[PDB]
Amino acid sequence: SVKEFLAKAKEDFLKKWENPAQNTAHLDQFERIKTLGTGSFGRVMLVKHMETGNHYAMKILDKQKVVKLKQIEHTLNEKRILQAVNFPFLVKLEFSFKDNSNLYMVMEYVPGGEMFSHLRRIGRFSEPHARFYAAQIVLTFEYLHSLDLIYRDLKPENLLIDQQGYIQVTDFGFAKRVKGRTWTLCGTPEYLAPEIILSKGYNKAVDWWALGVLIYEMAAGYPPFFADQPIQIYEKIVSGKVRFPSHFSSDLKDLLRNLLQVDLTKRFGNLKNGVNDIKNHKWFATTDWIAIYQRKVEAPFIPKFKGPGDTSNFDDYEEEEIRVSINEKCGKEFSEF
Amino acid sequence: TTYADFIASGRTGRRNAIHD
Ligand SMILES: CC1(C)CCCN[C@H]1c1ccc(O)c(C(=O)c2ccc(C(=O)N[C@@H]3CCCNC[C@H]3NC(=O)c3ccncc3)cc2)c1F
Repeated sequence: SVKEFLAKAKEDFLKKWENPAQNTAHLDQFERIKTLGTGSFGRVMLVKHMETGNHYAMKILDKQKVVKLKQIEHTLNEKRILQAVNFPFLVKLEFSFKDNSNLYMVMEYVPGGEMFSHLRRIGRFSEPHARFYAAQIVLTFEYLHSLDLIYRDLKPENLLIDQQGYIQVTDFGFAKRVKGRTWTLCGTPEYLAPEIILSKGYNKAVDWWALGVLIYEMAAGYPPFFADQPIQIYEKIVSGKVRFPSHFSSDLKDLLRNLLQVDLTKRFGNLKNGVNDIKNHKWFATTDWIAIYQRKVEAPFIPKFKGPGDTSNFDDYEEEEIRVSINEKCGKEFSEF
Repeated sequence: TTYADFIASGRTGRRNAIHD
């Protein structure tokens, strides 16, 4: 029934993949409230849809800045993928549109804030806590990879916690639909697989390595490979010597040695049994995979929420007025968005 | 401790993906 659910999901995906939704809303339909994050091309804001009163998160991207940093194709990947997928732990795109200056993606507002914020504040998660999150990523990646999708930026910063304490993956700027191999040097230093660092040509297995990094970081409170400069992080990653905190259970340690495996013939998620090597590992014995999917498992943590449109689970960022030029910028580059 | 080394590092804030 896994294989069955996955064949149906693929059919659904491909219809949207081959005929993407375009221009399904407009800027004046939304009141902009507050910035929930930024990057070099723009920001994600809390907005209110005026015709329904619903709250959303709206990603705004400056077309000229995207072009200047040569991320046109990656940006087109993000929107095309996000509009096509459908999974409980993938943030849901509601609308997208563009104007003379900017690109816009309006997705579900996930009010519990980033995993990153809670993880840093609390210090670390217990094994059951980390396992509950890990299970959701395992299933999400099973779904994405079945669609030939590689995510390529797994990290607590990109995992938003919803009202029920479940995860929603965000920020698909490096997600790509690929059969066989790809070569872009992209990702976050702490989470890069050795094969990326070594310009090797790589596949979906880099997502399974990143899962090992995430699980370690959630359970230890810090990642397996860190240093003050990225070059020193890369040196640690290629050497591959991981040390585990004394409080890690031997099952956890065993899982992580199989995920953080430099050898692709040995790395879990990449063997003959695929994701089942992970799902059936002993660290995951208490996990009911169908209950996770159905969100029937009780979350070990649920964030405080004081009304719709409240942002206390988010950091504060400098605000900036949206400006729409009277001349169309980069029309050709983004025609398909 | 490793924890102390991490907290004193420049890598405890929100981490950016890389570019070239
Ligand atoms: C500039 C490069 C190409 C190179 C350097 C690293 N960033 C790269 C990069 C790649 C693609 C991009 O779109 C951008 C952006 O400019 C950009 C702009 C804004 C955001 C953004 O605010 N994302 C937030 C905060 C960052 C961490 N991820 C969580 C994300 N939040 C949410 O998506 C969210 C969704 C729903 N509810 C609440 C929140 C992310 C990226 C971007 F900066």
